[PDB]
Amino acid sequence: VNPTVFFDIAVDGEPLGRVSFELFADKVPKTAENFRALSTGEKGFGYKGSCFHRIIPGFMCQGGDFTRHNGTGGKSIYGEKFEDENFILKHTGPGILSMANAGPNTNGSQFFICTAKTEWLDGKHVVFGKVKEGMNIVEAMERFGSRNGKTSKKITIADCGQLE
Repeated sequence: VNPTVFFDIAVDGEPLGRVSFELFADKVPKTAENFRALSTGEKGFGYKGSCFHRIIPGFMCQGGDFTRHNGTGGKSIYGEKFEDENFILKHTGPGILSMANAGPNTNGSQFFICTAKTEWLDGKHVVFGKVKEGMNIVEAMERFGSRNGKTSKKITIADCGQLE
């Protein structure tokens, strides 16, 4: 019943590969549905064509700012930022998919993919999914990050949508 979504990643416009995610709608339905709808584009806006603007090797890849492309933008499907749904799921290791935010109850569209265990984020960011296939593609993306997060090549979501 949990939905599956995919990203087709490109690097300076050249195809890299596909990452797919299980979204934990059984656990965090409002948060999963936001990410699912933004990935299909069915509200008229979403992730297609956006970039991963902040990548820190050994930590995480952050994206989802489809508005301002730099970490200052993005919006949810709900017409305003929305609440932290629950913190049932924890940041256990690589592949965890979690919401970026600007403090309590400020979820929009920005998310990150962990490339390590990041337990110090438990209770601050809502975990809502995990990489299902293509963790190797996230590992390839990670190599274009840097210590302060600036990417050395443009990492883009060339296409995205819902599988199955």
